[PDB]
Amino acid sequence: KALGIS
Amino acid sequence: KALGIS
Amino acid sequence: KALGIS
Amino acid sequence: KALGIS
Amino acid sequence: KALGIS
Amino acid sequence: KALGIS
Amino acid sequence: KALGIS
Amino acid sequence: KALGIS
Amino acid sequence: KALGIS
Amino acid sequence: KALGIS
Amino acid sequence: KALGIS
Amino acid sequence: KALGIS
Amino acid sequence: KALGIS
Amino acid sequence: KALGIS
Amino acid sequence: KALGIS
Amino acid sequence: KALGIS
Amino acid sequence: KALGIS
Amino acid sequence: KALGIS
Amino acid sequence: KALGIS
Amino acid sequence: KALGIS
Repeated sequence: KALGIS
Repeated sequence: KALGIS
Repeated sequence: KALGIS
Repeated sequence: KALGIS
Repeated sequence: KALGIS
Repeated sequence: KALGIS
Repeated sequence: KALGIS
Repeated sequence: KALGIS
Repeated sequence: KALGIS
Repeated sequence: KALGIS
Repeated sequence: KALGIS
Repeated sequence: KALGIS
Repeated sequence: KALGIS
Repeated sequence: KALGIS
Repeated sequence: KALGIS
Repeated sequence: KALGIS
Repeated sequence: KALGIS
Repeated sequence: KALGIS
Repeated sequence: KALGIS
Repeated sequence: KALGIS
């Protein structure tokens, strides 16, 4: 799974 | 912040 | 399952 | 915040 | 089951 | 908030 | 089942 | 908000 | 926010 | 399932 | 922010 | 799955 | 910032 | 800062 | 997976 | 997995 | 700064 | 500073 | 994987 | 893995 935070 | 986990 | 938070 | 889990 | 909160 | 669970 | 919230 | 689940 | 889960 | 939040 | 997970 | 945040 | 993960 | 992990 | 941050 | 921080 | 990882 | 690890 | 930072 | 810091 990938993770992104603005 | 926005946050997403695929 | 994927997770999103605005 | 809005939140979704698929 | 999926979950959504506005 | 509105909330739904499929 | 799909879920939508305006 | 309006809400629908198919 | 609007939210959809397919 | 896909997830979208405006 | 808008957020999508395919 | 792909992830996008505006 | 915008963020994407393919 | 924005942060992503693929 | 590829990662991009504006 | 790759890591990026703006 | 913008950042990309292929 | 921005930081990336491939 | 390649890395670029503006 | 490669490392870059602006």
